[PDB]
Amino acid sequence: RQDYIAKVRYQNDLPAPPCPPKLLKYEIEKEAPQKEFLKDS
Amino acid sequence: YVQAQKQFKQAEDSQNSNTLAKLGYAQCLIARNEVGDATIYLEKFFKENQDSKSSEMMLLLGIIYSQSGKSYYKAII
Repeated sequence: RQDYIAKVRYQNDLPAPPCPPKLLKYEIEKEAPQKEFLKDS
Repeated sequence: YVQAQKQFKQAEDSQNSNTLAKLGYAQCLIARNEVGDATIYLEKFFKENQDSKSSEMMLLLGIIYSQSGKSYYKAII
């Protein structure tokens, strides 16, 4: 079958890991500061 | 903490209108690391007093629910 030459290859390639910047937990995200803040007089 | 919690409970039993006594009771529960017990007491008080304007109670409820995580919607409210 001498006709138009074309190659079909589906692209589903996974991207490389992004490694985005990491959020920093608040001081009130730790159990001990939470206890100190809630137990305030 | 045990004695203060007992005193807060006695204050509540003497006069139920003392919201400050109940809030101190919840704070003492927090002091004794009774996270679940304080949460149950706070839910009972809020559901009985949904119209009460205890801003600090609602702030504490939001903080507790955020620590829980699954109850984020009540925390937002």
